[PDB]
Amino acid sequence: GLFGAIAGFIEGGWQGMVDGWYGYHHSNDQGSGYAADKESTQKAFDGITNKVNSVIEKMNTQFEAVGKEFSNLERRLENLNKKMEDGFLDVWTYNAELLVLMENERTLDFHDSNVKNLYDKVRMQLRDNVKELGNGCFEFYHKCDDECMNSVKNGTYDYPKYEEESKLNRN
Amino acid sequence: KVNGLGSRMEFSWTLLDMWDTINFESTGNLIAPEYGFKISKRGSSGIMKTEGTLE
Ligand SMILES: *[C@@H]1O[C@H](CO)[C@@H](O[C@@H]2O[C@H](CO)[C@@H](O)[C@H](O)[C@H]2NC(C)=O)[C@H](O)[C@H]1NC(C)=O
Repeated sequence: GLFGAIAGFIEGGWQGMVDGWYGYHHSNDQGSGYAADKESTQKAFDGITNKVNSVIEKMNTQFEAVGKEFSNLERRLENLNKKMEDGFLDVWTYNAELLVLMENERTLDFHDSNVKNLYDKVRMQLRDNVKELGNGCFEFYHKCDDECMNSVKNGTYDYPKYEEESKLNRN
Repeated sequence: KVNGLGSRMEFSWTLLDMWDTINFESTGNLIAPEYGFKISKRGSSGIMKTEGTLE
């Protein structure tokens, strides 16, 4: 949408990915596997909860309108009261709604940025041992085990291990 | 004639302060009080206008 991962180059979602918000799908020999990233999904949960807690913590003052009654001889006073209550009312409506609209945008953009950033973490980690297809998947120039895979998803990838091997299979 | 009466009774009030004396004196027409209302529990309350009843 703004970072173009969600509903972008990664065209659609993974109805089988249900252990988190974002993550991986490795398809080697040993098996397949929808498997959620930990770090990014957690950080995204911590951010959002922190956000809505920061929204319910911002509109919590008091107390009453104290509710007043006026004569048929103080109708300017009565209206002044009315004008000031409706007045504040409108302000707190606008404020609540605009906040809602804005933090909604920024929320969706946050997920988008989150996903992209992840794909950028994996891409810049792998480097040229792969084919950046651009459906959001990578095609390996070597054999990657349920062991080489599950080494990428926790940030550790010996590039110069598979360097020469993949250079060969590439050409 | 409201309520079958052409006469009126006009009431006024006050908050009598602690240790202060109120003084009534009249040569007529005084509807005096027999009671006073002490304030037993101050607190942020309210008056709600409803036709309904408490459940
Ligand atoms: C009305 O009643 C009150 C209570 O008895 C009086 O207040 C006391 O006044 C005496 C003498 O003036 C003082 O010794 C006390 O200290 C007061 N009481 C307290 C606890 O403050 C008041 O003076 C009386 N006033 C009248 C009109 O007689």
